[PDB]
Order: sequence, then C-alpha cells, then structure tokens
Amino acid sequence: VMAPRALLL
Amino acid sequence: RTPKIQVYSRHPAENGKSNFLNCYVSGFHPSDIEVDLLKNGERIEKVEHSDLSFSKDWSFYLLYYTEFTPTEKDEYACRVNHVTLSQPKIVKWDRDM
Amino acid sequence: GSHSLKYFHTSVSRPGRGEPRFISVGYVDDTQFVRFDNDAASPRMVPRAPWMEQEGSEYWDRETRSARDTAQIFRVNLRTLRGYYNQSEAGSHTLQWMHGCELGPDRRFLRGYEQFAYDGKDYLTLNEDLRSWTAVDTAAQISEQKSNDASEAEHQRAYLEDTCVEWLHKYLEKGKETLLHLEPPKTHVTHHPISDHEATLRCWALGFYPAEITLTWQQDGEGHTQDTELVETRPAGDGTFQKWAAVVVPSGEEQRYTCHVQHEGLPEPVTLRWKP
Repeated sequence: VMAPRALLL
Repeated sequence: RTPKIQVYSRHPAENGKSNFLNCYVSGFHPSDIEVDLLKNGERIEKVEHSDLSFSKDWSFYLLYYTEFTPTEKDEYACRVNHVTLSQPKIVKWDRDM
Repeated sequence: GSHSLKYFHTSVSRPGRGEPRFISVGYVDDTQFVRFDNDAASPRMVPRAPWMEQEGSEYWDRETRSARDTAQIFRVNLRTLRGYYNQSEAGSHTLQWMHGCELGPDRRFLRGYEQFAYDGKDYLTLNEDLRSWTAVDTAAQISEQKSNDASEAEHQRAYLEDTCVEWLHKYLEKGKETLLHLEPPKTHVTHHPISDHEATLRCWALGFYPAEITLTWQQDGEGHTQDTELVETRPAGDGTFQKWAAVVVPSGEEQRYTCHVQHEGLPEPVTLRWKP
C-alpha cells in the first residue's frame, strides 16, 4: 500500500 | 528541460508480422503533453499509453504504443507537442534503432 | 536480495475545470502493479500487474480511499503552495510526491525516502535518518517548521521502516512467480554502413528484466568510448526492457570490436561480435 498520511504543506 | 523521444518496435521488426509501435517520451515537465503516432503522416487512432510516472529528477515519462504490422513501404513516426518545444517535435521509426 | 516498494504521486491543478488531477503509480522494483487516476473511467486504485488481479475488494476500497484522501490534501496544498509563491489561480501548478522503501540482500529494511516537489523543483525532503524535514528552498520553511513541529516525520518513518517493508514482502510473495525471475537479454550485433571508410556496429540487448544493465564496447580488449553512443534504457511494453550501444568502426576493423553485456540474469557476462 501507499503512505497513509500526506503532509499539509 | 525538453522532452526526449524514442520510437521503436516491441519485437525485432519483420515485414508482415504483427508487432508493437512504441514512442517512449520522457525527460519532460510539466505533464500536459500531446503525443501522436503517425502512419504515413496520418494520425493513428485508439493509441494507448502507460500511467503517468516520473524519475528521481521529477521529470515525467510515458509509453505510447499501438498494435501494428510493418510493411517495406509504410512509414511511422511520433509527433510530440509540449509547451517547452517552440514547434512540434517529430522522430520517425527506424527499425534499426 | 535487493527489492523496493515505490510510489509516485502527481497532482495537477486545472483552475476553472474543477479539482486538480491526481495520479498514483506503484512499483515493486521495475514492475508497476497499481495505479490510481481520478480521470480514469474508474477513479479507483486498480491492479496493473496480473498477480494483483485477485486481491479482495477490501484492499481496493482501502487504497481507493487513501489515494482520494490524499488528492484532497494535495488540493489544499496546491492552494497553500501558491501563497508561499506569490501566485494567482492564473496558471496550473504541479505537486509531486514520491516515497519508497528498499530492502538489502538479507530481505530487511535498508533505506527509506520521501519527498515533495513543486512545479518540478525540490520543495521538501525527509532527511536521511527519517526524523525531520528540510526545506530544500527557503520558501518551503513554513512547511518545514510546521511538519517538524507537529512531529510528522514519525508517521512517515513508521510507514517506511514497517508498513512499506511488510507490504513489500506480501507483494513479492503474491508475485514471486514473475517478480523474482531474472530474464537475461537476447544479445546480437548488427552492421550499418555509413560510407566506404566507416560503418556503425550496434550491439543489441533485448527483452530483459530488471532494467539495470551495462553495455560496453572494447577494441582489441581495451575499454573504448571514442565514437561511442548508448541510448537510454526503454520499456519494451511487455514488462521487459531494451537498450543498445553503438561504435563507429573503419572498414575491415570490425573484428577488433567486442561488445560486453552485464546483466543480473546472465550466469556470467556475455561477449559479442559482429558475424559478417
């Protein structure tokens, strides 16, 4: 699977 | 900076034998790009392409391809438009490359 | 041995055409296996390799959701990125994101990476130790201070040292059949005349996997890069790759030139010559 949490820049 | 292009068959070209015509476009950015595969200057229809991906340098790459059967007299090419090209770029298939 | 799990995520804004476009492509080594595209007829995570054609609905819904959610996050991010840069909605912009984990020969975690790029230029990188972020800019500073402060490295580090690794193993298993097979290149040399003085010798490597390969020419048993040419490795389109190397030779000297091919799928390196 892909990373579960994507940063808010 | 500008898109690199390679035209080639999937299998070693042999007249009258069905094959695949590839146009590997890569090294570009941004991602909007117009890639047509031509048969005698005539845009071929229903060409498919891989999912959009990119290299470590962030530049993108795609593989456009279509079934095809090479003749001795038929000619094929890859025409590419992109914002970083002042004019549409054109490379023709050479079964030797 | 060496193996890797990698994803590449792209989000491209279209300002009066709704929400930006969002694509995710997944690789195990040089094999793509999943993809998500919010423009495809089915805007879901979908299998792109045969050995994923079975996976339960549960895996798919999970991944479709993860990608979707990220799309949203990225939508907000494209708007924030435009304020750090003093940008209007006039044009379209790209946010890129890549991450992956790599196993060493023992089959255990050896390295993890994750980064962000805005409009094709580095923006934010997770550090090599996976503990903090570095604004690879000075305009990405707010993003750096905000992610370091909220301790976001830690969630990525967990994913990259654990989850990513765990899953890398499930995928190898699910695809051992083909994923661990090393397909050696079919080599041959062709002769293309330029004139009466010279001709091109072209050494072909075809249908091999993985993509990693080395093609070199030697003359009289010495390394030879003069009047050499090597194309970028390309995908055959059938899962395998191609590549060729070229050397300009004087008429009647061809037998002096040998091509050498190194590949993981060859028991030993192969030596080629033009048969005339």
